[PDB]
Amino acid sequence: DLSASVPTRPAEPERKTLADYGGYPSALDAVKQKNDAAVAAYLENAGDSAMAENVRNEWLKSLGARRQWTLFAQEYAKLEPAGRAQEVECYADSSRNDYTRAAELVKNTGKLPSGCTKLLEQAAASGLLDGNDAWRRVRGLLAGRQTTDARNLAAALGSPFDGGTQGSREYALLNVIGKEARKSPNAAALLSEMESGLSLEQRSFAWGVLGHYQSQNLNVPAALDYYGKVADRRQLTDDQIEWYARAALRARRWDELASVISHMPEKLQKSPTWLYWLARSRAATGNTQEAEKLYKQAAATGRNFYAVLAGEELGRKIDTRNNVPDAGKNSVRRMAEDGAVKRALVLFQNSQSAGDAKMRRQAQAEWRFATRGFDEDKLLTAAQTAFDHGFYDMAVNSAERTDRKLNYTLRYISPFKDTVIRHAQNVNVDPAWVYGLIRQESRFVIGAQSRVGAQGLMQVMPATAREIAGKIGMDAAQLYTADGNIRMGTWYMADTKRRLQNNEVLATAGYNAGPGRARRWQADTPLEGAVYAETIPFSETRDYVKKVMANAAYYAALFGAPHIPLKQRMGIVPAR
Ligand SMILES: CC(=O)N[C@@H]1[C@@H](O)[C@H](O[C@@H]2O[C@H](CO)[C@@H](O)[C@H](O)[C@H]2NC(C)=O)[C@@H](CO)O[C@H]1O
Repeated sequence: DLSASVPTRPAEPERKTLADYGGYPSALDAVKQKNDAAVAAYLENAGDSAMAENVRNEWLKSLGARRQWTLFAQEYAKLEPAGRAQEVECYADSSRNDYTRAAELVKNTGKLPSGCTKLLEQAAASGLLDGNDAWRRVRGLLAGRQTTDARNLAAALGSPFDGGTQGSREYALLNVIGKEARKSPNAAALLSEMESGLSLEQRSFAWGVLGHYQSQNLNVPAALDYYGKVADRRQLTDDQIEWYARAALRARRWDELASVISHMPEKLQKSPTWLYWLARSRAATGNTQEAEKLYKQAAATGRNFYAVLAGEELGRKIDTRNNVPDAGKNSVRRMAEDGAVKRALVLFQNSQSAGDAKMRRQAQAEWRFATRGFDEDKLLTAAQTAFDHGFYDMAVNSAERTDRKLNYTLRYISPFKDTVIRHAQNVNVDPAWVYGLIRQESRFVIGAQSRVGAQGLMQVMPATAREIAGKIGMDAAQLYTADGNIRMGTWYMADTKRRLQNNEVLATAGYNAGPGRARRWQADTPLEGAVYAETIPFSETRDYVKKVMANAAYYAALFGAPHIPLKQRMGIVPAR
């Protein structure tokens, strides 16, 4: 059974929730304006809410930047630890001269928030950083065009870019590893020329930069040539070493793939991606028992693309039967009386009645806040509460967070079947695939709006909507209605597929990145579908295709169509 236990945090009246929200954007503005008195006034009588936690975190980032440490410590003491932002924890630890977090943070080779960047610079200056990892970060920052941060870290390490020592040499290497320099037809030739005067670490990193650029440009032979010159693979950034694995994968070099994976950080080796591909490599080289152990490990990672593929190699088909009962209705009712859950529901229902999309986004924040500490039974109760109130994305948000207790009908909800199934049938596309795409694009939020203006359940861009409307006799603004949105998106799935050799994997990539890109990523030979997906150069699209296709496998199982293994759904991507 599922436990009937629900939280009973103090509830506030709707009026109070709405009054607090009325002041929430101004409180964030007051942080930006450094109006500390106004922020304090907003927080003074605030409920214990995500609104308060969000304002307090943003305030603390500003207080830490401005070195107002007494006010910082006072307010930091009011945040729950699971609620403290990364940059706020870094400012707090810096204020106590505590550099414990540095050992892990320095392994990041990309841009970090200012508080965390400064924590690492302070650790460096006190000799508290691993030298190998510190200089790897300096190199990473140079390659990612974060030159100021690179410069400041090198200085803190005691070897500044103008000091004639290590720092100056790493900076000079920009003639090879720069953003544009790495693309030069002469980059490899220039690196080969200056190589004798470079350290083992600088040479390894620099070939990794060149290999990465080729690999992401899908010049696999050149990528493997340059990556083959990396003598110390642990010097590579995470993105560089994954792109070495991707090149070996694309070339079907199973032994080289297995070798590269074994040099990855443990965190990357234990990812579903590299558990599964190492398993495939062991299988391809006749190591059946090692393959099986790895497939089991990948299948244990839950509800995702590579876990399903790994299960299939083990003879396990997807199974969407729930392994827990429905939550009891009294518990579903009483969950909505918890003060933090209620607050989220108040903001959600008022966002609907009032047509306030910003309010709806804060309602999502209240939901995540309210459910943050929940055990699996409370998550599944709360998922049904959210579904009943029409808060569909939060129903999925809570249901998908479990590990052991699995409710697939709440993980893979299918509202709007009286519209989506018909539109999908009308252009002859698989409705499980459409649902899989909607779940990834909008999580069934009908008015969803991306950072760049993609709109609605299927996240069609306005420029694309205008083009589609011109082809199928619609008006462009029907993009912003549910029924028009589903008609546009399903038609565009079918049209994009028609334009990409009728292949569903290519179509999924083309829907997100444009068909011209999807076609650019094909090879001159056929590719296994999962190999095309894993070697997509755009990180967002690569993630997107795997999620949409895993989603589609789960929906197909709930919908009861004849069984299609995910491996079969991925199939073979044709040669260009
Ligand atoms: C669903 C949606 O709107 N998707 C957008 C993409 O398909 C869009 O790609 C661009 O779309 C146009 C229509 O096919 C093309 O004229 C344009 O060439 C195409 N880009 C190509 C082909 O490379 C991408 C961004 O380009 O964003 C999606 O959200």
